[PDB]
Amino acid sequence: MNIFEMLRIDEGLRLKIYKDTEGYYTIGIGHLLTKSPSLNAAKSELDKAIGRNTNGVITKDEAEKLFNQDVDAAVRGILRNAKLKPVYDSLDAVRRAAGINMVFQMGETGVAGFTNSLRMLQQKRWDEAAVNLAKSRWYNQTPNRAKRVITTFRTGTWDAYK
Ligand SMILES: [Cl-]
Ligand SMILES: [Cl-]
Repeated sequence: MNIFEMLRIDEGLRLKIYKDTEGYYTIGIGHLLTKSPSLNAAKSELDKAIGRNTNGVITKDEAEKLFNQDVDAAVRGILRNAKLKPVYDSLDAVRRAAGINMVFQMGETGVAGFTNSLRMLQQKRWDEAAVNLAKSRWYNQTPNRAKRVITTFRTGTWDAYK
């Protein structure tokens, strides 16, 4: 297990444009295209991302490519965030993955609502963190996924994903 497989599991793989749990146009391995309600807008963003006239459909390779880039950017976002980076550096490898997962899912944004959890994580108060993290819209909206991530942070193992 690693971040890529983990996320592949949590996000799935779809080769045609679809709506995510929030209703946003997405493709591939959770690659958000746009929050706009316009399918055309989405198609435009897709073509721009891929470099060709896709007509809303992509290949597996293409999907994987967006994915790699997306992971990369998430990490890079983390390393560039002053609130995040210190936490991340303090963690072990498994838990780092849990944290990348979350940013991939929701972005850097929202980091403020997660202040308390951060602090807990930085201190290595796993069970307390786990509880605090569950007090969130995130958990209430995507509970199964959130449980997996929270478990990961709590245990430092991949058991939730096995
Ligand atoms: Cl892109
Ligand atoms: Cl879920």
